[PDB]
Amino acid sequence: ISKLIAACDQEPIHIPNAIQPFGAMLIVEKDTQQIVYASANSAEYFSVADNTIHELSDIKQANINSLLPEHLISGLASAIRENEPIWVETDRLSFLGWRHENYYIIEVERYHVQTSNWFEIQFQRAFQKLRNCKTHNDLINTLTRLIQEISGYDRVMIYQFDPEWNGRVIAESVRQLFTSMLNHHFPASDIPAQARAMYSINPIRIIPDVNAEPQPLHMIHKPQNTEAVNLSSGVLRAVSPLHMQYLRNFGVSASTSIGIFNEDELWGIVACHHTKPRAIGRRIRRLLVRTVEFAAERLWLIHSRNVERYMVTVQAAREQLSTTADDKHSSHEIVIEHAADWCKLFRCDGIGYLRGEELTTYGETPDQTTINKLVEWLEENGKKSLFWHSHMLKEDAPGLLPDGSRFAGLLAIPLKSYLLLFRVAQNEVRTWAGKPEKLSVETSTGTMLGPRKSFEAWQDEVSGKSQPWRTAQLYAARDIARDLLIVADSMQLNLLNDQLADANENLEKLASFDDLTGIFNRRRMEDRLESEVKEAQRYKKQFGILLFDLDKFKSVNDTYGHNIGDQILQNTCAAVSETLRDTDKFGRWGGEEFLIIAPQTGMPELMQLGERVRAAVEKMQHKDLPAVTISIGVAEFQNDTRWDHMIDRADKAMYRAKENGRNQVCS
Amino acid sequence: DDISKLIAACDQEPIHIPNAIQPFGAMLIVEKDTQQIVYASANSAEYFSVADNTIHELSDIKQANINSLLPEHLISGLASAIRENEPIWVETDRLSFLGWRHENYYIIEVERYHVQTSNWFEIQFQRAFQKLRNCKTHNDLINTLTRLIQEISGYDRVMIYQFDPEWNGRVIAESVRQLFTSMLNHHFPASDIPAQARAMYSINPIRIIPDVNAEPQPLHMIHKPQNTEAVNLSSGVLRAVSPLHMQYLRNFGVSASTSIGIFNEDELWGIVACHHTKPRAIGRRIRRLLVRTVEFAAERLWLIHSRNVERYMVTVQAAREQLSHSSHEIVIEHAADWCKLFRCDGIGYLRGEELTTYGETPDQTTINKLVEWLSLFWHSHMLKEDAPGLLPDGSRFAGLLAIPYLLLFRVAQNEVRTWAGKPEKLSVETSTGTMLGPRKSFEAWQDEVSGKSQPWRTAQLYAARDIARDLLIVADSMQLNLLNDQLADANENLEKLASFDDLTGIFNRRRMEDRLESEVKEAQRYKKQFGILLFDLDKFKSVNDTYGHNIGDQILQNTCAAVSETLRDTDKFGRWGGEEFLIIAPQTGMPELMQLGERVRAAVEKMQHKDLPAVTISIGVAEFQNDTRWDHMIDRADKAMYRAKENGRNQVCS
Ligand SMILES: *C/C=C1/C(=C/c2[nH]c(/C=C3[NH+]=C(/C=C4\NC(=O)C(C=C)=C4C)C(C)=C\3CCC(=O)O)c(CCC(=O)O)c2C)NC(=O)[C@H]1C
Ligand SMILES: *C/C=C1/C(=C/c2[nH]c(/C=C3[NH+]=C(/C=C4\NC(=O)C(C=C)=C4C)C(C)=C\3CCC(=O)O)c(CCC(=O)O)c2C)NC(=O)[C@H]1C
Ligand SMILES: Nc1nc2c(ncn2[C@@H]2O[C@H](COP(=O)(O)OP(=O)(O)OP(=O)(O)O)[C@@H](O)[C@H]2O)c(=O)[nH]1
Ligand SMILES: Nc1nc2c(ncn2[C@@H]2O[C@H](COP(=O)(O)OP(=O)(O)OP(=O)(O)O)[C@@H](O)[C@H]2O)c(=O)[nH]1
Ligand SMILES: [Cl-]
Ligand SMILES: [Cl-]
Ligand SMILES: [Mg+2]
Ligand SMILES: [Mg+2]
Repeated sequence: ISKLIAACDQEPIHIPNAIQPFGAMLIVEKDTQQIVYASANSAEYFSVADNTIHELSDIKQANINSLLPEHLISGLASAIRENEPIWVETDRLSFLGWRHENYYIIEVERYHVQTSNWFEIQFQRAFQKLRNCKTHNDLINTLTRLIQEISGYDRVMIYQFDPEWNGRVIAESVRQLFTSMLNHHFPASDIPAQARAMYSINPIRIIPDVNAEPQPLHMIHKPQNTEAVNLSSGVLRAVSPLHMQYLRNFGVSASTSIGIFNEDELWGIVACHHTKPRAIGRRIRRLLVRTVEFAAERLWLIHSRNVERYMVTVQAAREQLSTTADDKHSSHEIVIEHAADWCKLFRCDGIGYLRGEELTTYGETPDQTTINKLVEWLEENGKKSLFWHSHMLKEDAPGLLPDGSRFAGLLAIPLKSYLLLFRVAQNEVRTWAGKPEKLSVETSTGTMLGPRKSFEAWQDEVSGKSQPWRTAQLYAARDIARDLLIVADSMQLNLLNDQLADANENLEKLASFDDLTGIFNRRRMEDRLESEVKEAQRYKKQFGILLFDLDKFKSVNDTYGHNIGDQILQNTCAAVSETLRDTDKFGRWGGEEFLIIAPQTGMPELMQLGERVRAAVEKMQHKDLPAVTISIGVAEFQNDTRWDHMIDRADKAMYRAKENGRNQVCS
Repeated sequence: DDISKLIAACDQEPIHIPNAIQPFGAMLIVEKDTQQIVYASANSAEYFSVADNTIHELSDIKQANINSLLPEHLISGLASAIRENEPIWVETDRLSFLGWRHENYYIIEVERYHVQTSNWFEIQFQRAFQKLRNCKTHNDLINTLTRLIQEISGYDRVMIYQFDPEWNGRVIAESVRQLFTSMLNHHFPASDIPAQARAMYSINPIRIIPDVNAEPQPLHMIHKPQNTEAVNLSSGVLRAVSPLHMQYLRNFGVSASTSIGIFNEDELWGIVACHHTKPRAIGRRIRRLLVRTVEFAAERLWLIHSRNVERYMVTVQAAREQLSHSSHEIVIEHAADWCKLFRCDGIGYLRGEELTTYGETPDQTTINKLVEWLSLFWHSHMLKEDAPGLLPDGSRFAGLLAIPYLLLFRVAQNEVRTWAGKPEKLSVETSTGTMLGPRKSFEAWQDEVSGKSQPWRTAQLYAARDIARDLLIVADSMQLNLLNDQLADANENLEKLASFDDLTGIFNRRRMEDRLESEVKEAQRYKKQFGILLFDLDKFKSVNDTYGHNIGDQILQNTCAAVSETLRDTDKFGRWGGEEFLIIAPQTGMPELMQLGERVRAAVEKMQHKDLPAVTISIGVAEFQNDTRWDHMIDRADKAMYRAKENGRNQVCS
């Protein structure tokens, strides 16, 4: 069927070599100055200008300077730019002429001087009423009422195009005979691209009678070129018979349409229908078009304002995000508090926020698993786009949602994880003015799609689509998302200061204490002993060291076990630690041997301390554990150079204790 | 003070009720319920004599009937109209009537008219709309508007006059045909158009003065009215002009003028002012042409402005995109673009104690006085007035935008304004009292404004907020990276401490115990083969006592480095206690285990002395023989090692 629809582009509507009979036309060669073509009814129009003209053939012996007003000839001689029509009227005739390539085209219509202030009053009323429209709907509806009152046509409709060139009636004024066509959808094939390009050449098209026989152009003088002359810039250009039969099927006897332009883009048309033939003069034409231009600018102003108003609204919501942010709320608390507002702001059914492994959801959302399938596919899709968005997910990302999913729209903002905005598919029921009909029709250009027969309402539905994401919403969603990224970063700065604090604290704990025992490791004993020697050498202080070791401990390991032995080491440190004085430092020196540094202690008290420790390890509680004894060497600071000599004395003393029976204390 | 009172007195004159009209028409005032004519302009008789033969003098209108003076269509229209101040236009062959309802009255203006037939107006409408539609920038629109208004109106001088927020004005466009002096970019004072005068444009968008020297015609009473309060004439075109404004135009060198209000919705944005050097009337149709043109051009200009905003937001989005290096690196890299984006001379970014500056800025200390002295943003275009004593005395800065810091600075622009005439304090006696008179000279006089900058457009505030928060994200990312680094090192050091001997660098005893237990479990599940090597340093105490602990520790480190080169990659090497070390050898039978023990024993033997004593180790060896606990293996290997030391040290034993 696609080939039939595409075939419409064969018919050359700019060169039909015929006109509608509500006027007449001449075609003049610029250099030759001769009339080379004239419409078949030229005689009944120019006989007003020249009495001699009775038949068409008389125009062959006629001169243009007898048929055209001096102002029109002067105007054509003067114009440099092409296709800029000149309007010159006389007492009984209204002339419209322009230059095109090597030809001058001149249309003539019957004209009656009508004097009134009607047009000016209507223009003032139209501008005042359009100026008072402040919303989209008001403008288009006021436009339809104004066009109906000005033109008198029984049905006026604003017909907006889709990006695919299909259309919808978005405003309508309908009287007693016509049926209402509001919100009905029409297919692209109704207006081929060639036909749409006409409005850019002449903004108004007029068909005063669908059944009026077209008047062909007859040759009069042999042109130099002979190729058909382009008639696009005028108003008399004959209508394709396909579109006439189209209008008949629509129940329309006469129509007029005006293109709606946004700069150079064709945004829609004002379509007017009547149940009987209906001519409109040049002044009512100019009124209609001037009105439509003003209304159009007004509508673009409303559109460009609602963009700025929406921006202000987004700024307001983002301002609300940071009123909660100072109160130290989490980002998940913020999403739950404001997500209902965002759904209105973004015209979406649901929101999901993912940061790390945690997920916050509001409204209609896929499951956490499906959300993660989405996120991962978003990463592996790898688009560098600041956001990713689709109103038909099943087509853009197949196999991604579950079987039967209702979601169609997704807007995803990547952060450093993701912000997701979900839109349920809206199952819009569309009412078309007639089914699409595969009807072939042969024409002088070839075979093409024929005009449909029925215009009665027919509904169809489109599934798997949502509303499209307007660009203003993409930027708002991204900015909201980044306002969340700022919240999370601060909370994580607090968390990371906490965790780094704990890490450094535990690191300090491990830098100074043996893991199994809990007392000071060997490096810390080495440090304390060296500084104790330095102090004792400067100020002649008195201190001693106790270097003890566990007796036959291998027998404990092999007879009992390593676990029992380790509890014995812990028991021995627990028993020794309560014995010690507050100034003394106690540490694990190597393996099973331990060190005690006793400052401010002379030799008798030092030996006594060794006795308290040795007796302390004996009495400590077994709790079903083997009996254990320690052997203590003892040394005192005797004007030593290095602490190594002191540990040497204590070590020799301790091994001397081992030989005299493993329980004694020796120095 | 003295002149402020004079200017304020201008608002005393009730210009809506002058009880007189300009003489380019005539006016009747009729009571609705009484149906009688109660007021008639003093020249009414030369107009209504067209309708009625009997009317020769003004006094005759008292015995006339309205239904003899007015067209039937105008009477029907007035009877039908409910809305007030909505004029009706009804014309005949010789007269053009404009009448409206106001409270209990009908007001009717009549002007001389003759039917002209042409397509000229329609062609002018088309050409004007096409030319305005082709304007895509602000300047193009206003200049095209000035050319169109001058060509349509024929006035010798046309100018677009834009108002300030304080009601002063400036000429922003001009088209001159004659020997007028140009008034482009000249400033005019508010008193030139009092508020009462500006409010007129909201009732009738066009004001017409066809002759500044035309004698005004007062209204004469005709039938005794019921109310007697002066009737409001604002909706029409015949309302007489204040003689102060007539004298103003004379001093301005203007014989006739026409002005059209320019409306942005309901706000008066400016006027189209037209002047002629000779008297000049314009018919109703040229009036309607001028006004429709001005409204169309106005809508077009508001659309151009709304698109520049939408476009500037696209620009801001582009710069923010380019933003997404340190945050200070980004500020230095991108601040030149931001100065264009924000129309500012300088930027300062403060983060903690560190300050990055670009362009014209105060010093760090003054910036700190600013921060300390300091809503989502705070902004002012007159710093000297809004925050005295804050800057140095001679400081050139006048504009400040502060985003919580991000600082945007605007140098004071010493804008020289050219005014049309010196200020002139002249008193003038008036029916309301004494008020300011129009100045006599309009010649150029200059003044200068210091201590002010451009005002901060709303779009720039929001842009500054968005840029600032995009920078905060950068700094947060950099500092999150730094803190993740510091936490990484802190946690990894914990591994090194919980797993390795500090002095040696190999595994501590806890990790060796764990590995031994898991190796035993593996061997018990899968019937694998592994063994342990437990060695000790010989006569090491002699090293400590003869040499030192520092030498002893370097010997332990040397010995671990020498042993570690011997081991295979699967083997684990750790410090068991003191000088006793352990090797875990998986996938190793007893002979290969003994061989490895020999390689280790020889490794410690030959290693480098470096002026240090020679060292030997004695190694015990054990093999996994279906043991229950690893203690049994360490026990066997320990006994073997003890057998090696007594039978002569530096040996391998199993
Ligand atoms: C294969 C060719 C096809 C075709 C040709 C065709 N159609 C036109 C002109 C028009 N069609 C219009 C369509 C509508 N009128 C409405 O009122 C609505 C909806 C409410 C629609 C969709 C309109 C508006 C025009 C312009 C003329 C007019 O004002 O009616 C042309 C151009 C004819 C001409 O004037 O040169 C052509 C060639 N139409 C098809 O359906 C197929 C068969
Ligand atoms: C104490 C009262 C004062 C006063 C009164 C006054 N002025 C007007 C009318 C107008 N003044 C206008 C000013 C300008 N015309 C220009 O062409 C320019 C420059 C581009 C300026 C500033 C305009 C435009 C009007 C409107 C009438 C007109 O178009 O000429 C009125 C109102 C008069 C009336 O409409 O009845 C009044 C009461 N002017 C002062 O200077 C002081 C003395
Ligand atoms: N369970 C356990 N055993 C350890 C620990 N540190 C060292 N050992 C054991 O200590 C033993 C070496 O201690 P030695 O002093 O040489 O031998 P001993 O049995 O105490 O003999 P004498 O001191 O001469 O009475 C080895 O078998 C090590 O396994 C430890 O933290 N836990
Ligand atoms: N410098 C230093 N010495 C240590 C360290 N750990 C243990 N020691 C020394 O180890 C020595 C005791 O080791 P032993 O095995 O009992 O004595 P030995 O001389 O090696 O005996 P044999 O092995 O039979 O030759 C003490 O002098 C401790 O100071 C350490 O980290 N650094
Ligand atoms: Cl036309
Ligand atoms: Cl008027
Ligand atoms: Mg021991
Ligand atoms: Mg040893």
